[PDB]
Amino acid sequence: ARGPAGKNRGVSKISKWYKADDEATPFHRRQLKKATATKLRNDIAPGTVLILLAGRFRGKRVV
RNA sequence: AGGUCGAUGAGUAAGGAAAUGGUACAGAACUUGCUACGCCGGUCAGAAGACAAAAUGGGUUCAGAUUGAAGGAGUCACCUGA
Ligand SMILES: [Mg+2]
Repeated sequence: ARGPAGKNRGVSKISKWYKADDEATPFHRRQLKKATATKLRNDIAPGTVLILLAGRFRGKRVV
């Protein structure tokens, strides 16, 4: 191995001067990915009893 | 016999530019250069098979709930009632 990092290092790699473009690249859209949030239904209250439906624990009333 | 056009091609230099020369580019062989290659490895980033769950939003549509305004023989009427 060599340890010198010269400004001569890294610019001549295949990676800069060649791009393989032939694949389809899905474009970015500002108007889709913009919105996110959380809500809780009005019946959810801190410390309510919830009914576990699908859980390995389902059928159980929980806090 | 004569005259004329044509074909071959010395020349000539008008047009043009294939051959030669010159100039400019610059892609090569060369020379300087602590690098470019690939294989494997892990991380960062991009992308991500099949069946799915949740969330958000759009086109098409379905359902359940509300509110306001105008108009009515300025609807009709009702109450109090000689
Ligand atoms: Mg790798």
